[PDB]
Amino acid sequence: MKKLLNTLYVTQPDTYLSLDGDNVVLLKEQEKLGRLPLHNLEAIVGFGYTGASPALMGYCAERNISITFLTKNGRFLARVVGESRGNVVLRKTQYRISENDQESTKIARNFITGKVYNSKWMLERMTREHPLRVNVEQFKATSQLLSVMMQEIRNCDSLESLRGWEGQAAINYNKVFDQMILQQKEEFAFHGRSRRPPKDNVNAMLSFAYTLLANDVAAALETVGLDAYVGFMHQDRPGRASLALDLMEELRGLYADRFVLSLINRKEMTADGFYKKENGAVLMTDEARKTFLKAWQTKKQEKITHPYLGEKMSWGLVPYVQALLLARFLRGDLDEYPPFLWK
Amino acid sequence: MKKLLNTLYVTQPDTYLSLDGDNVVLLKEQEKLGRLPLHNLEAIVGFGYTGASPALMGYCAERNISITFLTKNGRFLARVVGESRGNVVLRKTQYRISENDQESTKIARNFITGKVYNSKWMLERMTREHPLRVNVEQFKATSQLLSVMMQEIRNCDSLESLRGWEGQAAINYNKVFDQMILQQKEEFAFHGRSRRPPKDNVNAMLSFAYTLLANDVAAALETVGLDAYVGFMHQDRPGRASLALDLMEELRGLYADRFVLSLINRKEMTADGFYKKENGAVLMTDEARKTFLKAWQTKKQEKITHPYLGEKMSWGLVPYVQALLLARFLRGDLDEYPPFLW
Amino acid sequence: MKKLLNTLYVTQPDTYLSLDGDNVVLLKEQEKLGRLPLHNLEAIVGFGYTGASPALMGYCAERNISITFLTKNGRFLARVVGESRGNVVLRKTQYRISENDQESTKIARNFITGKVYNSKWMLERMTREHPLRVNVEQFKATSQLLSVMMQEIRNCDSLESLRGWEGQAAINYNKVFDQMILQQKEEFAFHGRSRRPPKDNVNAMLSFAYTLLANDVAAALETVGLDAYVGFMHQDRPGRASLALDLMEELRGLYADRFVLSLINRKEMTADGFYKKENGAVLMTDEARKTFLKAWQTKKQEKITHPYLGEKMSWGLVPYVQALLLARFLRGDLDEYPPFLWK
Amino acid sequence: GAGSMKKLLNTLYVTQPDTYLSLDGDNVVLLKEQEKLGRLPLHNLEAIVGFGYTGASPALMGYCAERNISITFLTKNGRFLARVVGESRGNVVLRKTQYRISENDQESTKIARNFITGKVYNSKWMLERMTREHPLRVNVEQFKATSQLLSVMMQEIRNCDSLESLRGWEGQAAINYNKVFDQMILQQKEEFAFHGRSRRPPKDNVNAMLSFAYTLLANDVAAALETVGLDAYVGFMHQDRPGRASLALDLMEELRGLYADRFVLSLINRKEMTADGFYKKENGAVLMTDEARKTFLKAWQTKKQEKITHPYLGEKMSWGLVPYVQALLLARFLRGDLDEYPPFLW
Amino acid sequence: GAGSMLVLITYDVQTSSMGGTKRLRKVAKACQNYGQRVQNSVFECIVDSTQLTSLKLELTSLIDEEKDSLRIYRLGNNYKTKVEHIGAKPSIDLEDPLIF
Amino acid sequence: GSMLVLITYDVQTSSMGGTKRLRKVAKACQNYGQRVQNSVFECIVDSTQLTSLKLELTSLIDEEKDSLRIYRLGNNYKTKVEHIGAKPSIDLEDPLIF
Amino acid sequence: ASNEEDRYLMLSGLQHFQFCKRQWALIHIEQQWEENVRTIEGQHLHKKADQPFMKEKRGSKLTVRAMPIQSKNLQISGICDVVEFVQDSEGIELSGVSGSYKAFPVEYKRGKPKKGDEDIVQLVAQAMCLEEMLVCRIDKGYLFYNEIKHRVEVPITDALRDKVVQMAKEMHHYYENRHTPKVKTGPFCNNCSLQSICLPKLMNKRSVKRYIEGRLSE
DNA sequence: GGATTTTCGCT
DNA sequence: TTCAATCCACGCACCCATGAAGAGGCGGACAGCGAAAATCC
DNA sequence: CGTAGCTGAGGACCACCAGTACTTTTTTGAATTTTT
DNA sequence: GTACTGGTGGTCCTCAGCTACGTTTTTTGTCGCACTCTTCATGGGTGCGTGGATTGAA
Ligand SMILES: [Mn+2]
Repeated sequence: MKKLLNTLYVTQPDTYLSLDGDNVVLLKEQEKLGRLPLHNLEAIVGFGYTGASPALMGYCAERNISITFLTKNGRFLARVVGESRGNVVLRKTQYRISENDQESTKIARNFITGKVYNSKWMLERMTREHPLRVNVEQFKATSQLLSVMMQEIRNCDSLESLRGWEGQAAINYNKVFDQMILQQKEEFAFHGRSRRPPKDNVNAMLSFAYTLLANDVAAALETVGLDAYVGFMHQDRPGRASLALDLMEELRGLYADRFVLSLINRKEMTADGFYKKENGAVLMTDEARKTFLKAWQTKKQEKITHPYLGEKMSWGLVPYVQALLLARFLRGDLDEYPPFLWK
Repeated sequence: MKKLLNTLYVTQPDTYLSLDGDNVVLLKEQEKLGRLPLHNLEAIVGFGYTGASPALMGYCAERNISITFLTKNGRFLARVVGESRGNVVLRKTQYRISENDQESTKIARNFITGKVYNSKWMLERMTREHPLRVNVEQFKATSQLLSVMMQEIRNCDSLESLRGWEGQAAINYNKVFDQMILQQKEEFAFHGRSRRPPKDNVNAMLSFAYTLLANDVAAALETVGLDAYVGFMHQDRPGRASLALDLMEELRGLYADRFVLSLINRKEMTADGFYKKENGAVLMTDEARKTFLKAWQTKKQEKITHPYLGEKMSWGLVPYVQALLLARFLRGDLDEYPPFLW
Repeated sequence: MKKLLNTLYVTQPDTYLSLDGDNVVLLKEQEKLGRLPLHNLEAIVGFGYTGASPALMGYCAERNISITFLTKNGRFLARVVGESRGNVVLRKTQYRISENDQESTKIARNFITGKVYNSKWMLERMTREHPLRVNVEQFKATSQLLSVMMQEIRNCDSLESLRGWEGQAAINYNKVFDQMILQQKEEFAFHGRSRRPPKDNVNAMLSFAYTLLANDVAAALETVGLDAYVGFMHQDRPGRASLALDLMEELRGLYADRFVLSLINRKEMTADGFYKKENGAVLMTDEARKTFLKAWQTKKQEKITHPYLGEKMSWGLVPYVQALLLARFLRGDLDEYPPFLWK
Repeated sequence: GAGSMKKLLNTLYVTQPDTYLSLDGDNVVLLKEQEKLGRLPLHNLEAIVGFGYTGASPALMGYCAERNISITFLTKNGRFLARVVGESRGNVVLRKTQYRISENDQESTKIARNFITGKVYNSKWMLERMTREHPLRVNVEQFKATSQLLSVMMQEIRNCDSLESLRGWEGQAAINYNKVFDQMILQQKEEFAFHGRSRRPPKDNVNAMLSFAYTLLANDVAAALETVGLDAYVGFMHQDRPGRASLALDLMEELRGLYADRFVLSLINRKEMTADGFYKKENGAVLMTDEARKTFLKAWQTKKQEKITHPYLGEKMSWGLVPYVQALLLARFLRGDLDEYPPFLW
Repeated sequence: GAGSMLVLITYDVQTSSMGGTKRLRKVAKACQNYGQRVQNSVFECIVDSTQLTSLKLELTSLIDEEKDSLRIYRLGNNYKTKVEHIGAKPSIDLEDPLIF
Repeated sequence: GSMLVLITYDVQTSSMGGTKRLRKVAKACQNYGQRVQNSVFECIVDSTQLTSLKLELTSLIDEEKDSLRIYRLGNNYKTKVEHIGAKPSIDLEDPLIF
Repeated sequence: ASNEEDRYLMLSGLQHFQFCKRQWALIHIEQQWEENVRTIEGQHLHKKADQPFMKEKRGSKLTVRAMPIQSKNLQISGICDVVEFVQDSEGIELSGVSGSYKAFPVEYKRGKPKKGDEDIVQLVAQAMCLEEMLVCRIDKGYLFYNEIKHRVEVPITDALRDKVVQMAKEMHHYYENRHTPKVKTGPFCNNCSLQSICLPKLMNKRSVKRYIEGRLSE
């Protein structure tokens, strides 16, 4: 719960946060489930329909601690704090760096380096896992291509180049990607892609996964103090959470497509739940989406290890913590922002 | 527009605020004290140890209703703040206008101009109704010298200058404040605006009102989408939460000092309504607090006419409009901020 | 049930009434109880909560017969008429006669002669009935005086003279009245008349009787259309029914004083039912008042004969029939007003 | 409202046959073989009109008589079959004054003068209102000639002395006004052409509406006059035929022209009624129709709520009160607070 | 006044104590006299000022205090444009032709 | 603005599915306004919120079975609302001190 | 002489006759009546606060209500609403009760005290009635005002006695010629209850003989 | 053949 | 010789349907990406 | 803990059903610190 | 026929308690730019009481 990052991540539902002396007590239906100190904490994030003992609220407000309250899954409910601390300077720095282009180019190249690393290693593991019926040398050649592209992105200096190399990578990815899935390959795959109302079932279910990750990343930004609607690589525009999209593109790897292949394989999803209305639209059936959301929650419960921090956690905390490091970049404690990087 | 909405005060300790649909209900060990619909509230203020249901905080934060927690003597604690709702260009403009001393000193010019105008004109008004009690001459004296400072403030280009002039308006008015009272002078310990944060009689009311105003103006500004308690005008020093009240410094002197003085002069508060601790702190009785809050709401309800267009407007809208105009200036439609001048 | 002088009174309560062919039919819960021809009727008077039948209402209102609905105790409720309403020439005749001395004195003579005859005959009858407890000489002397007085009043022509004779007759009867009571003289003693704030027991009782009788007679007049507020002997003033007081002189004695003396002598009540007042006034108790009303109602069902026409009828119809005759005097074949000369 | 004379309470027309008007406390209830059809509070009524066979309980009539709520019974065509009349009240001054005055022929003339003066003024002013707004229609000069004729006659009527003379002049005015009353069928076909008077059977149209209007106006004038305190069956004019609402006829002689037949002409000219509604039996004169009756009564009760300004009293009052206030302005002349009774001179 | 207002009455008596059925019946009878009912435990009625004063006086003398509730609403004169009906509980209107 | 309107409802709860309708209508009509009496609510609303409430409430009910009346007073209700009994209700313009 | 006692006039008529001077005329000659809100209030208080058949023998004072009174010098009948007997040595005994006391009459109205006559007049008459029955010395009188819930005492002087005697004589004279008079309406005479028949505008307006010939010229 | 231009599905 | 109620225009006090601003999101018209696939030279 | 569904156990509202009844004084009562 | 008092039963409303969950979000190149939604403020009616000119008397 209490990560090395100075936040509290109470996620279990129905856990009453309360106050004993100078420490927080997590009550689990009227017995002392947990006890934590408050001497080195900086912010508290609370999931679940719960409460806080007003004594804890009063003790947190004075000594520069913000109490953020969200629901179980995630949809920024509210924030409690006195004279606001740690938002004005952070947001002003965000806007100042948004004005200039050199730092924006640096951050965007960092993000793209992370994405290409993730995809290349994903292909490496995919060809290692099942070396029976797969084009191993083709995937190796693509791996060398993306290694050179990773070096070039690390050698980038301007935006235009960035957007361009982005487009390129994207086409290449679609191309190779069709040949990746193992089971049910003869079902309903993709030869075409739409960033708009989709055709093919796989593209639509990617769209749904993207929307879920969208809501998650938006809440991830909102819980720390940064904006939503001005981005670094994506240009500013009214109504579009550009920073959200930038982080989406950074994390569109393991967290989205691996879930796609897992749902498609293992015969956990069938073709009876997918439909078609005159334009390729895949109207998700209610049972299909119920199973999808249950599987998403189950996956979120899966334990992994952070590549950078090293601390064991859930999948559901992977975005927020990652986004939180972004804050520690804008506060001057970090030199860069590696999501998945060697350095 | 936004006709002034009500406000809910809770004092009795160990209650609980809970949500049901669109109603806020007060419980205390499952005893429903009452339920109020939330579509005609503007803010909620609580004393003592009162808790809220996280669904309620989410609802209020989403729908522009401000929750505030207080303790005994209005010692501010735990404001409820929501999220970023959009209009990003307005924030862009406001963030660019800061850290540039030209526009900053223009806005400081207008703010302190409004403050000085209100103080001087209120003093002249008070010497105009009843001249027998005090010395008109000296009062008139102070007037012209403040008028003098007015010309200076208009011929200003640097922020570092105005702070110094602040001290003048902070030392050329206190000498009048002690003579502001008429009745009950001997009972009410009246050492003027000589103040002490740890409380030394009389200023209990001062602090109470200060904090009260601070909350109203903060909510009124956040409704439009900007934060100015430490912004372009006021110093970068943390913990000096006054610029939000500096938007209403123009009013801080008017609407709080005037209220305290009217209560004192109208003999409506008796010296038995206060007490002092063993160590020396000063507190207010519960009945006196209820009387103060009733008077504050009744005054805030009274209806006046705004100088700008004259559409008949109410007092609680005085902060809100001052926020709204500050938007229209940052959109570039006007030339400079027109402050509130009475 | 009974038809007297071309009028029809239905005195028994709770008997519906309807039309059949060209005849009136009485009913009592689907039981044929009476059939009467309507060829030669002049009015209909009801006493029950009947309601009549709309067929008969239309029939009579078309054939110039008005209907009057009362309550079983004689109070006036409503009068259904068409164009005629009947009493126009009669009321005009009353109003014309009300402003001349000759005719008014004639009618006053008709009233007073009946009054004195009734008083004298009652005195002589009581002398005859009871020998031992009577000063026979006083009563016989007053009887001779009253006979001469009646013969004199028969030949009066001026209002003041008739008023004086009425006063003298009243004085004679009053100075005779006290010894009429033959039981419970301890507190029941008559020694004068004080109508306003009545004093000392029995006086109040007498007053009450008069009121009831007056009201009864009042309703009687309204049955035929005589204007109850414009008198003949008594002069008209607003708020008082002068003609009722004129009429109820002849019926005052035999029908009120006899009733009161019967109540007193038969020990029908005791003085414990009269409460006290500080100035000497006397009032009645609710229980005593209700007993008085019940006794009056029961006496109203006594069956006697009619001295002038001979039909055997109840006491309760005496004020109406007489009143009817009064009307037949104003416009009819009556030679002179017939008083209630009852031995 | 200043004088605030009264308030124009509503009125109940029951048309469905075989009902029964019962009373429950202060409520009038319409029963029909124990089935309840409705109930109305009786403080919100003025008169209750019944059609066909509708019986009334004695308690109901006894309650309605004492509060000046009138009850009327009609068979099919507004006949005078039966009304309700209550007791007499103790206000002998007015009744004595009225009877004594009616015993004097000179005062009879001094009142009939004002009655007929108001009547002829009503006729003339309404004729001129009709002429000046319908240019292209009838001889725009025959109407005018009748107008100065009536202006001539009126001043002479003002100066009459005996009842026979006033009756003669009233008859002259009546014929000389019917001569042009025969001329208004402006916006309807020939079936609404007046061709004289028939008394008992409404053998034609127009009569079948004028009869209804006259009955519904008489039953209002009588109620108002019996409310004010007077007796309504002795008159200042007419031959005193026994048992007829003579004073009601006298007081209606003024608002008949401007309040009933003007209404029928307005109803016809607006084409609110169609000749298909009426019908006829083997002889059957002319009988209206149930929907036709409903339309007549709806238009009547709708017009009875127009607000005017009264000429003499100078107040803004509703149309339906006019037959009341006039009567009130009448029974006070009797106490001598005025000089002579001001008739309605709309 | 003489404005013929359309006043609304809401009564709430308690029948769980000694003052039960008698009070409820008497209040119902004394309130139904001056107007019709539109819903169970509510009343509307057209009234002048004097009748309204008599009615309010009678009810404030009839019910027992500290145990009941009684509310009177005065819409005014121009009432025909304020009453709004949605359901299927028709009520007669006494300012209309009113033909049966 | 700031109309003090009155809402009364009579829902037939014993025909086929009444209880659900009654519960939903009660909660919906308590969302806006305040409780005064059994089957009598009062609310302090503007025109737009009242229209939205009517649109939301006309669908939860089922017509031809129940009844729902809406009355409106104006801006100066303090002269109009009068109370005699023992069911006090707050007026949402007071100082509101608890 | 019952007819002499019959021709008495109700005391409230004498109270009214110190007013619009037609209210009495309308109410006692033409037999008409209406009801305003204030009439309802006054009637209700009079009914509720008065019940006969009861007495309060406290000892400090004896209060009796609804006591009929009949004064012959003024030919006035009425019902006194409050009579208070108070212990005294020089007072006259009351019939039917041992001891001696002094009698004070009290009548209680509804409304603020009136600056002019009206009430006081009626109160004086009260005393005279008792003067003709208990024949003693009544030189005091209390009025109980309800809108303020207090008492005011007014001494009785012989000037008021002459005033009320002459007033009663004229008020009794008006029956001989049943002639309702007129007086200036003023603005006070609005809250009259008899206004629906009183018709103030009909008293100070031009004669009809002008209007009816004027609009007749055309 | 070779600039090159268009065609063409992704940021 | 000034007068003494009367209508009569007359203003005045709010209400209401509706028609025009800020925040908002919508598709189009150029930006682009690199291949390719010729397109042509 | 807020949002829905589900029962239950009561206090309110009203429509009927049935049983023993049915007439009373006279005088009182408001008004420009608002009265449509 | 009504007005008044008992009793019976069927039908409306609100709290209490138990059971299972809680929320279901079909893209995102940039640039002005013609469109839409939502929400605040006015030139028409519609009264509703009132001083200003008009003359027949004293
Ligand atoms: Mn009294």
